[PDB]
Amino acid sequence: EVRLVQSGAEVKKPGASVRVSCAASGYTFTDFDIHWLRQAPGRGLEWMGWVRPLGGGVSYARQFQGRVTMTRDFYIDTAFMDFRNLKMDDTALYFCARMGAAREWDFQYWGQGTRVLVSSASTKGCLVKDYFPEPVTVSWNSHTFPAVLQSSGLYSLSSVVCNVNHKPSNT
Amino acid sequence: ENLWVTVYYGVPVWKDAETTLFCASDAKAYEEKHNVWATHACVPTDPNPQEIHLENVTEEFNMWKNNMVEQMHTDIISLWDQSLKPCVKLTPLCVTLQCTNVTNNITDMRGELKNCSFNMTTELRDKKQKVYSLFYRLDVVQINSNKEYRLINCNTSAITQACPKVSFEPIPIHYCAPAGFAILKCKDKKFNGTGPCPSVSTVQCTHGIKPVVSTQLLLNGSLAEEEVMIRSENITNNAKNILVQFNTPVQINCTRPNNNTRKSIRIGPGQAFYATGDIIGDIRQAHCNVSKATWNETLGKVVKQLRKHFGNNTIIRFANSSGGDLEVTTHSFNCGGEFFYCNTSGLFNSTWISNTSNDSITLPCRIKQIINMWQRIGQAMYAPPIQGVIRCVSNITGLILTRDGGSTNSTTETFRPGGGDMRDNWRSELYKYKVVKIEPLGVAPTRAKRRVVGGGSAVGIGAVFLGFLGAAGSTMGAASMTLTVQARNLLSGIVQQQSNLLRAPEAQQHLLKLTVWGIKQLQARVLAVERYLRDQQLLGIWGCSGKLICTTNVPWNSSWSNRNLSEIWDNMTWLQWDKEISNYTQIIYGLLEESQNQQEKNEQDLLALD
Amino acid sequence: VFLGFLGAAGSTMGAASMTLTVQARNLLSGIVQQQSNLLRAPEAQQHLL
Ligand SMILES: *[C@@H]1O[C@H](CO)[C@@H](O[C@@H]2O[C@H](CO)[C@@H](O[C@@H]3O[C@H](CO[C@H]4O[C@H](CO[C@H]5O[C@H](CO)[C@@H](O)[C@H](O)[C@@H]5O)[C@@H](O)[C@H](O)[C@@H]4O)[C@@H](O)[C@H](O[C@H]4O[C@H](CO)[C@@H](O)[C@H](O)[C@@H]4O[C@H]4O[C@H](CO)[C@@H](O)[C@H](O)[C@@H]4O[C@H]4O[C@H](CO)[C@@H](O)[C@H](O)[C@@H]4O)[C@@H]3O)[C@H](O)[C@H]2NC(C)=O)[C@H](O)[C@H]1NC(C)=O
Ligand SMILES: *[C@@H]1O[C@H](CO)[C@@H](O[C@@H]2O[C@H](CO)[C@@H](O[C@@H]3O[C@H](CO[C@H]4O[C@H](CO[C@H]5O[C@H](CO)[C@@H](O)[C@H](O)[C@@H]5O)[C@@H](O)[C@H](O[C@H]5O[C@H](CO)[C@@H](O)[C@H](O)[C@@H]5O)[C@@H]4O)[C@@H](O)[C@H](O[C@H]4O[C@H](CO)[C@@H](O)[C@H](O)[C@@H]4O[C@H]4O[C@H](CO)[C@@H](O)[C@H](O)[C@@H]4O)[C@@H]3O)[C@H](O)[C@H]2NC(C)=O)[C@H](O)[C@H]1NC(C)=O
Ligand SMILES: *[C@@H]1O[C@H](CO)[C@@H](O[C@@H]2O[C@H](CO)[C@@H](O[C@@H]3O[C@H](CO[C@H]4O[C@H](CO)[C@@H](O)[C@H](O)[C@@H]4O)[C@@H](O)[C@H](O[C@H]4O[C@H](CO)[C@@H](O)[C@H](O)[C@@H]4O)[C@@H]3O)[C@H](O)[C@H]2NC(C)=O)[C@H](O)[C@H]1NC(C)=O
Ligand SMILES: *[C@@H]1O[C@H](CO)[C@@H](O[C@@H]2O[C@H](CO)[C@@H](O[C@@H]3O[C@H](CO[C@H]4O[C@H](CO)[C@@H](O)[C@H](O)[C@@H]4O)[C@@H](O)[C@H](O)[C@@H]3O)[C@H](O)[C@H]2NC(C)=O)[C@H](O)[C@H]1NC(C)=O
Ligand SMILES: *[C@@H]1O[C@H](CO)[C@@H](O[C@@H]2O[C@H](CO)[C@@H](O[C@@H]3O[C@H](CO)[C@@H](O)[C@H](O)[C@@H]3O)[C@H](O)[C@H]2NC(C)=O)[C@H](O)[C@H]1NC(C)=O
Ligand SMILES: *[C@@H]1O[C@H](CO)[C@@H](O[C@@H]2O[C@H](CO)[C@@H](O[C@@H]3O[C@H](CO)[C@@H](O)[C@H](O)[C@@H]3O)[C@H](O)[C@H]2NC(C)=O)[C@H](O)[C@H]1NC(C)=O
Ligand SMILES: *[C@@H]1O[C@H](CO)[C@@H](O[C@@H]2O[C@H](CO)[C@@H](O)[C@H](O)[C@H]2NC(C)=O)[C@H](O)[C@H]1NC(C)=O
Ligand SMILES: *[C@@H]1O[C@H](CO)[C@@H](O[C@@H]2O[C@H](CO)[C@@H](O)[C@H](O)[C@H]2NC(C)=O)[C@H](O)[C@H]1NC(C)=O
Ligand SMILES: *[C@@H]1O[C@H](CO)[C@@H](O[C@@H]2O[C@H](CO)[C@@H](O)[C@H](O)[C@H]2NC(C)=O)[C@H](O)[C@H]1NC(C)=O
Ligand SMILES: *[C@@H]1O[C@H](CO)[C@@H](O)[C@H](O)[C@H]1NC(C)=O
Ligand SMILES: *[C@@H]1O[C@H](CO)[C@@H](O)[C@H](O)[C@H]1NC(C)=O
Ligand SMILES: *[C@@H]1O[C@H](CO)[C@@H](O)[C@H](O)[C@H]1NC(C)=O
Ligand SMILES: *[C@@H]1O[C@H](CO)[C@@H](O)[C@H](O)[C@H]1NC(C)=O
Ligand SMILES: *[C@@H]1O[C@H](CO)[C@@H](O)[C@H](O)[C@H]1NC(C)=O
Ligand SMILES: *[C@@H]1O[C@H](CO)[C@@H](O)[C@H](O)[C@H]1NC(C)=O
Ligand SMILES: *[C@@H]1O[C@H](CO)[C@@H](O)[C@H](O)[C@H]1NC(C)=O
Ligand SMILES: *[C@@H]1O[C@H](CO)[C@@H](O)[C@H](O)[C@H]1NC(C)=O
Ligand SMILES: *[C@@H]1O[C@H](CO)[C@@H](O)[C@H](O)[C@H]1NC(C)=O
Repeated sequence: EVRLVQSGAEVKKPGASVRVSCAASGYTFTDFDIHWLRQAPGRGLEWMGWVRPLGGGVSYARQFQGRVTMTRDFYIDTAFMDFRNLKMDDTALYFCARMGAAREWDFQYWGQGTRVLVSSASTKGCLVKDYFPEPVTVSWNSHTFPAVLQSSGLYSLSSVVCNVNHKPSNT
Repeated sequence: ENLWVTVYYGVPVWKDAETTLFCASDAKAYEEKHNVWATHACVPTDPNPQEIHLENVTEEFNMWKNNMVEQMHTDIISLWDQSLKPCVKLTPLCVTLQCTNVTNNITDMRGELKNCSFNMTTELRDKKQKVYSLFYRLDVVQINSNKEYRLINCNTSAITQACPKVSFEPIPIHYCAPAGFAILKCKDKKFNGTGPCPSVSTVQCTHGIKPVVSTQLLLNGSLAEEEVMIRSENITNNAKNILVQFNTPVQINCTRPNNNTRKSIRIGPGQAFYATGDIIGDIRQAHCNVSKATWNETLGKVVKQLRKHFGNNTIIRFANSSGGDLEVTTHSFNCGGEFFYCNTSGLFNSTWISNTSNDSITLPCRIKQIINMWQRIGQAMYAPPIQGVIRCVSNITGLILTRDGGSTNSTTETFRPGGGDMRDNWRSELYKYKVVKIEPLGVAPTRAKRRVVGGGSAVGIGAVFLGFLGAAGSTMGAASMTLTVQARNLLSGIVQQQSNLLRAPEAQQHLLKLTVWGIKQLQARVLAVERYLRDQQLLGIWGCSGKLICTTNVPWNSSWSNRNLSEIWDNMTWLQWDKEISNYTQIIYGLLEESQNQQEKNEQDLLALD
Repeated sequence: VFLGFLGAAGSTMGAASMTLTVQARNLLSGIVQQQSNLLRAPEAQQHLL
C-alpha cells in the first residue's frame, strides 16, 4: 500500500524555478531516501539528486549544482525539489522514486509523474480553435485524433464521429 | 574401524548472534554529578581487564551490519528521555514575546540575540509577573520598536528544560556481553571496514567509548595507527557515508566570548525556570580556532589515501555543505552545557591534483537553546544558560564525508562533509568489535565405545594454557585438551568478577530499579542461566551428566563425513568441524538423546526387574 | 510408537515408564518449535518493550 504521489503538470517560461512535491504514504517516511529522476521523450532516465528525511541531507548532480535544491517536511511526509533557472533543454517528465528494501541502487516504488514543459507561448492561445495549452475537452452534443505542434507552439487537432471547452478561455 | 559419537563440553566453538549487552564503567568518584550517560547504573569494570589473543583465528565481521551500534543508539536515546522526564516542563513559556534587540552598535553587528519581556506565571495562581529574558535568533520566530515573537517549538512540539544539575559531559562506558557470550576484537592496524581480520582476540567488555554527539567532525575519538583509514560500506556508492579515522589528533579551541548570566525566575511552586540575564562585556560571536598548518597537514593525509580507490592522477576537491537542516549543515557539538553550530566552509575549500603566516582558522559558530536531538517528533529540550565565559578544546579524530556523484567520471571528484545520522558516530568506534555466543556441545566420532552394560594420573603442571577461547585456532586434539577453561566461563563472570560477582553491592540496582541498565541486567543474568541449564538438560537426557567428555554407544554414520580419525583430529579446528556437521547436528542430538540413554534406562532396570 | 509429549499419560505405568526423555526435554525451555526460550532471543523485542 506504499505509493508516491507527485504534483500536477505545470508550464513555465525560462528562469521560473519550479518546485515539485512528492507525497509518501504507507511506510515510515523518515527511513528511506527520496530520489528525483527526469526522463526526456528521446532520452533515457537521468538521476538528479537524493535527499533523506532525517537531517535533510542532500547530494546534487554536478550539472545541477547551483540550479537545483531539494528539501522535505516530516509532518507532511513530503520531499520537495526546487529547480531554479530552468532551461529549454530541461523539459521532460519528472519522477520521484524510493529505493527498495534491499538497499541497493534499485527503485521498487515510483510516482505517477509530473509534466514540466518550458516554452515561449501566449497563455490564451470539427475544426479546432487555437486552444493552447495542449489539454482540450471534446464532446459531441454535450474518434479523436492527437494534436500537432507547429513552429509557433500552438496545438491543432481534429474530431470526427462540438463546442470544445478551452481551459484558457474558461467557456 | 568402529567409530562412535563422543560428547564434549566446553569446546571453543562460537556463533555470532545479537544479545542484550549491559554496561561497564570505572568508578570515578563516590558521588551531584548525575551524569546523564550513567547515574552510576552501569556496574564498574574490574581494575584489571583480561584480553585473550587467539592464535591462527581468522574471524571476519561486517562493520555496517554490526548490531552493537544500534543497541547503543537506542541506548543513548532511551537514556536521554530518562533524564529529562524528572525535570521541569516549560509549558507556560509558550507565550507571545515582545522582543527588543540587545544593546549593540549595528555595523554589520546583526546580533541574533533578543531581549524579550513576557507575562509569566508565578507561585500563586491568581498572580502574574512581567519578567524579561534573552533568546537567540534561532529560538524565536515572528508572529504577525518591539514586535511579537514566538518560541519555535510551540506550534509543533512541547518543550522541557534540562535539569541544571545533570552534566552532558561524555564519559567512557564499556559494553560487555552477558555470561555465555563473547566479544571478538580485531587488532589489525590496517583493518578495512568489512573483511577478514588476520589477528583476532577476545575480550569481555569493549574499551569504553566516550559518547560524543558530533555532526561533521568526530570528537575525542580513538586514533588510527600509521595511515588514516577510509572505511566505507561501498566507496563506489555515494549514498553510504565515508567514515575517516585520524592517526594524529587535530586540536580545536572553541569559546563563547559572551559573558552571559543566569536568572532563576520562579514560575511554579517548586518549579524554577532559568533565563539569560544582562550580558556583561562586549558582544562577540562564538568562534572555533584550528591551526592551519596542522589542518593543512592532516588534510594532506586524507587526500593521499583517497587516490588509491579512484586513481593516481585525478582531481580531488573539497567543498562546502550542500544543504540540509542546521544540524547537518554545521559542526553541531555540545560544550560547557550549550550547543554550538559552526560553519566549516573555511576548513573544506581546497583543490588537490597529482603532486606539488602560521595563523589558525576561525569558525563563526551560532548557538541555540531549543533543540530536538536525533530529529525526534513531538519533543524538545531547552538547555539552561551557562553563567560566565566558556572554553572548549577537543581533538578531531575523524570526518564523515560524502561522494558528490554526477554524470562525469574521472574528471573531478569532490567530497562534501555531512552528518546525516548519529549512528555513524558509533560505527567509528565499534568497528573493531563483534558479538558471538559460544556453544560448548561439540560432537565428534571416536573409536571409543560405551562401557559394557553387563560390566560393573597426572596431578598438575599442564603446559602452555591459552586462556579462555585460546584453543579456537588450534587442532581438535589440542583444543580438546582444555575443556574446564570454557566450562568455568559459560556461567558467572568470565574474569575478575565480570558480572554476577558485581551485582552483589547493595542499592546499586535497588535505587536503579528498572531505570536504564537495571532491566538490562536482569535480561542478561536470566539468559545466562537459561543457556547453561539448557546444555545440562541436554546432558541429563544424553547421559554424561558430570562428565566433560563422555562416550556413549551410538554408531557414527559414514554419510555425515568421509574423513578419517587422523585427518579430523590432526589438523582441524573445532570451528571448521562444527560447519560440516551443522547439517546433521540436529539428527545426532535426537538419536543420542533417547536411543542412546533412554533405551538403557528401559533395559537397565528391566535387567534388575523382578 | 512414541506418543509425543504427555502421550503416555493414559497408558499403563509400565508402558508410560518406557518414555522418560520425552518429558525431560520439555520440562525446561521450549516444549516444541522454539516455544519460549528460543523465541526470546531476537533483539529489541523486550528491550523496547
Ligand atoms: C469481525 O471480522 C470482520 C472481518 O475481519 C471485521 O471487519 C473488518 O473491520 C476492519 C475495521 O475494524 C476493516 O479494516 C479496515 O478496512 C478498510 C477498507 O479496506 C480497504 O483496503 C483494504 C486493503 O487495501 C490496501 O492493501 C491492498 C492489498 O491488500 C491494496 O490493494 C490497497 O491499495 C491498499 O494498499 C482492502 O483489503 C479492502 O477490501 C478495502 O479495499 C481500510 O481502509 C482500513 O484502513 C484504515 O483504518 C485502519 C484501522 O483504523 C488503519 O489501521 C489504517 O491505517 C487505515 O486508517 C486510515 O485512517 C487513519 C486515521 O487514523 C490514518 O491514520 C491511516 O493512515 C489511514 O489513512 C489511509 O489513507 C492514507 C492516504 O493514502 C494512507 O496513507 C494510509 O495508509 C491509509 O491507507 C482498515 O483496514 C476490515 O477491512 C474489515 N474486514 C474486511 C474483510 O473487510 C469486523 O470488524 C470484526 N468485528 C468487530 C466487532 O471488530
Ligand atoms: C587529545 O590528544 C592528546 C594527545 O595529542 C591526548 O593526550 C594524551 O593522553 C594520553 C592518555 O589518554 C596520555 O597517555 C598517558 O601517558 C602517560 C605518560 O607516559 C610516559 O611516562 C610513563 C611513566 O614514566 C615513567 O618514568 C617517569 C620518569 O621518566 C616516572 O616519573 C614515572 O613514574 C614512570 O616510572 C612511561 O612509561 C611512558 O612510556 C611510554 O612511551 C614510551 C616511548 O617513549 C613507550 O615505549 C611506552 O610503551 C609508553 O607508551 C611515557 O614516558 C602514561 O604514564 C599513561 O599511562 C599510565 O596511566 C594509565 C591510567 O592510569 C594506566 O592505565 C597505564 O597503565 C599507565 O600506568 C602505568 O604508569 C604509571 C606511571 O608510571 C604507573 O603508576 C602505573 O602503575 C602503570 O605502570 C598514559 O599512557 C598521553 O601522554 C597524552 N599526550 C601527551 C603528549 O601527554 C589527550 O588526552 C586527548 N584528549 C582527548 C582525547 O579528549
Ligand atoms: C558555504 O555555505 C554558504 C551558505 O550556504 C554558501 O553561500 C551562499 O552563497 C551566496 C553567494 O554565493 C550568499 O549570497 C546571498 O545572496 C542572497 C540573495 O541573492 C542571491 O540571489 C540573487 C538574485 O535573487 C543574486 O543576485 C545573488 O548574487 C544571490 O545569488 C542575499 O539575500 C544574501 O544576503 C543575505 O544575508 C544578509 C546579511 O548578511 C541579509 O541581510 C539578507 O537579508 C540575506 O539574508 C547573500 O548576499 C548566501 O549567503 C550564501 N547562502 C546561501 C543561500 O547558500 C557558500 O558558498 C558555501 N561555501 C563556502 C566555500 O563558503
Ligand atoms: C563575567 O562577569 C562576572 C560578573 O558578573 C565577572 O565576575 C567578577 O569577577 C571579578 C574578578 O575577576 C570580581 O572582582 C573581585 O571582587 C571581590 C569582591 O568585591 C568587593 O569589592 C568590590 C569593589 O572592588 C565591590 O564592588 C564588591 O561589591 C565587593 O565589595 C574583590 O575582593 C576582588 O579583589 C575582586 O575585585 C567581581 O566581583 C566579579 N563580579 C561579581 C558580580 O561577582 C567575571 O570575572 C566575568 N568573566 C571574566 C572571564 O572575567
Ligand atoms: C503583560 O500583561 C499585561 C496585562 O496583564 C498587558 O497589558 C495590557 O496590554 C494590552 C495590549 O496587548 C492592552 O490592551 C489595550 O486594549 C484597548 C481596548 O480596551 C486597546 O484600545 C489598546 O490598543 C490595547 O489593545 C491592555 O489595556 C493592557 N493592560 C491591562 C490588561 O491592564 C501587557 O501588554 C503584557 N505585556 C506583554 C505581553 O509583553
Ligand atoms: C511552525 O512554525 C514555523 C515558523 O513559522 C514554520 O516554519 C516555516 O514554515 C514555512 C511554511 O509554513 C516554511 O516555508 C516558507 O514558505 C513561504 C511561502 O512560500 C516562504 O515565503 C518562506 O520564505 C518559507 O520558505 C519556512 O521555511 C519555515 N521556517 C522555519 C524556520 O522553519 C513551520 O512550518 C510551522 N510548522 C507547523 C506544523 O505549523
Ligand atoms: C588551543 O589553546 C591551547 C591552550 O589552551 C593551545 O596550547 C598552547 O600551544 C602553544 C604552542 O602552540 C604552547 O606554547 C602553549 O603553552 C599551549 N598552551 C598551554 C596552556 O599549554 C593550543 O595551541 C591552541 N590551539 C589552537 C588550534 O588554537
Ligand atoms: C558559510 O560560511 C561562509 C564563509 O566562510 C559563507 O560565505 C558567505 O556568506 C556571505 C553572506 O553573508 C556571502 O556574501 C559570501 O559570498 C559567502 N562566502 C562565499 C565564499 O561565497 C557562507 O555563506 C556560509 N553559509 C552558511 C549556510 O552559513
Ligand atoms: C577558499 O579559499 C580561497 C582562497 O584560496 C578563497 O578565494 C578567494 O576568492 C576571492 C574572489 O572570489 C578573492 O578575492 C580572495 O582574495 C580569495 N581568497 C584569498 C585568501 O586570496 C575562497 O573564497 C574560499 N572559499 C570559501 C568557501 O571559504
Ligand atoms: C598455529 O599457530 C601457531 C602460533 O600460535 C603457528 O606457529 C602455527 O604454524 C599455526 N598453524 C596453523 C595450521 O595455522
Ligand atoms: C558604530 O558602527 C558604525 C558603523 O558605521 C561605525 O561607523 C561607528 O564608528 C561605530 N561606533 C561605535 C561607538 O561603536
Ligand atoms: C516595549 O518596548 C519598550 C521600548 O523599547 C520597552 O521599554 C518595553 O519594555 C517593551 N515591552 C513591553 C511594553 O511589554
Ligand atoms: C598547504 O595547503 C596548500 C593548499 O591550500 C597546499 O598547496 C600546500 O602544499 C599545503 N602544505 C603542505 C606542506 O603540503
Ligand atoms: C602512482 O601512480 C602510478 C602510475 O599510475 C602507479 O604505477 C603507482 O602504483 C601509484 N602509486 C601510489 C602510491 O599510488
Ligand atoms: C546412515 O544413516 C542414515 C540415516 O541417518 C541412513 O539413511 C544411511 O543409509 C546410513 N548409512 C550410510 C552408509 O549412509
Ligand atoms: C583416510 O585416512 C588415510 C590415512 O590418513 C588417508 O591416507 C586417506 O587418504 C584418507 N581418506 C579419506 C577419504 O579421508
Ligand atoms: C593440516 O595440517 C597437517 C600438518 O599438521 C597437514 O599435513 C594437512 O595437510 C593439513 N590439512 C589441512 C586441510 O590444512
Ligand atoms: C550441508 O547440507 C547441504 C544440503 O542440505 C549441502 O548442500 C551443503 O553442501 C552441506 N555442507 C556441508 C559443509 O556439509
